[PDB]
Amino acid sequence: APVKVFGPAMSTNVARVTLCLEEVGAEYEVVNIDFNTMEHKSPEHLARNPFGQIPAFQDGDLLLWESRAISKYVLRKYKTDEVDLLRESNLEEAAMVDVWTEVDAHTYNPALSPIVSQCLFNPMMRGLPTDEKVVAESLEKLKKVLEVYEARLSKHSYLAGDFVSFADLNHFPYTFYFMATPHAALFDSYPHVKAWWDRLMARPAVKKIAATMVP
Amino acid sequence: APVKVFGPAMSTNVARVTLCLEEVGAEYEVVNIDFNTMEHKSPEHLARNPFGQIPAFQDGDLLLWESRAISKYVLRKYKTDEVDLLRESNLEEAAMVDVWTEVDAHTYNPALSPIVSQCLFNPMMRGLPTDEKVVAESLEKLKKVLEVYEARLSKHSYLAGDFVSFADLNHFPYTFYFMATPHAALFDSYPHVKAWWDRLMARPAVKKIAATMVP
Ligand SMILES: N[C@@H](CCC(=O)N[C@@H](CS)C(=O)NCC(=O)O)C(=O)O
Ligand SMILES: N[C@@H](CCC(=O)N[C@@H](CS)C(=O)NCC(=O)O)C(=O)O
Repeated sequence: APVKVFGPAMSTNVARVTLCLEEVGAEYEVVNIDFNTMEHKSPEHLARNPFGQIPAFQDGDLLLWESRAISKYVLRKYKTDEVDLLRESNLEEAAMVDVWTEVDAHTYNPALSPIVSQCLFNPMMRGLPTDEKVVAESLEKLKKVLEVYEARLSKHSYLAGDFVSFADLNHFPYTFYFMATPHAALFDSYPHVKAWWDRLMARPAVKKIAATMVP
Repeated sequence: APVKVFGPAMSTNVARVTLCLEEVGAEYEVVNIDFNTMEHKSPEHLARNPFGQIPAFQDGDLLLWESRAISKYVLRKYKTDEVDLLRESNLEEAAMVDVWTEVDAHTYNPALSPIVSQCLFNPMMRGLPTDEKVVAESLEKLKKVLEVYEARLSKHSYLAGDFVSFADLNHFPYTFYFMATPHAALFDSYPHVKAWWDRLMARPAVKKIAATMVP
């Protein structure tokens, strides 16, 4: 059997999961879920995710939610010697995958996402005005985060060490949409961070998932 | 050598780390960091965490930050057959540790923390007024989250299955402080969730870390 990813393909936390499936060479199917008719809150979907949110995943009789959990089960399940992206076979490396995965979720995303969810995902999706207050602020916040990212990505090819990893792939979905805003040119001031970004956009798995993220 | 946890012991993300050390039987030391004199932003501390936040950890020459990453490196490092709390030896079990760990960070904590950080951690720590708006709202939000927790903890002794796990321990630190507010009696309406809470408070490792969380 293939395994099943439930949500719209456009969606960032879907793309986390789909990218991980592409990277690892997995048979998979994407089942839409129609926000506009509350399918995410429908009882079918609540049996996948009791909290009524996308994505959900099913591998036969196993039902998972929370894109990061899904992603890790996919990364351990289809692991090869050729494609170890969580590095659990090395403790110290596995730690620096955890750190930078956690940095994305707790530092970077909370400073980047609100600019995406204001320039792009507010008028084009929800038809809601853009808050210059929240934007100017997360933009200042993100310049300082990219200061730390620059330092790191000047010492290492990737966030976790000198190997692509789950830490890096996590950063792709929301950054992809960042790069569709006027603010994308921000990375031009962070040339190490930029080179690392251009590296990720060069991978056959990313080129593919990128193709799935349009209106 | 022992390993080193940097921040105040009172702090929730310190306690995540310290609890995990106690559970697993590890030699460790807690090095205070004095918020009041900006030690968390001092250059010594920035060499641990470049983002200037607690906790940080050092195991000899390894420097980690982000309590969840720290916690997992501690849980893999000191793992016994007697104390497997991430269950990486079982995929399906490891997935349901990831899910409920992610639920804490993305559903539960964001609905609980703002009541803690308003009734307790605002006037007693920052000397800041309590926002009835934000409280009433996260309280309604949390009642519905505890609906899902009740369902689950009526089917299973613990969040991940019929075994204590990293998912459960994650929920301890902020819930501990929840239980010091007027709102603690909320759990009385969620008797399964309550029994699971009383179970966690009964473990020798939790009784110990609880002792460290006072003014
Ligand atoms: N932490 C989750 C994020 C889930 C999420 O962002 N949920 C959104 C996706 S657009 C949603 O379905 N929100 C609708 C709602 O809960 O009302 C993950 O890692 O997948
Ligand atoms: N996601 C982090 C949370 C870190 C955190 O909450 N930082 C606080 C701890 S009280 C802090 O030091 N804030 C000060 C600042 O960054 O200005 C973890 O898992 O440890």
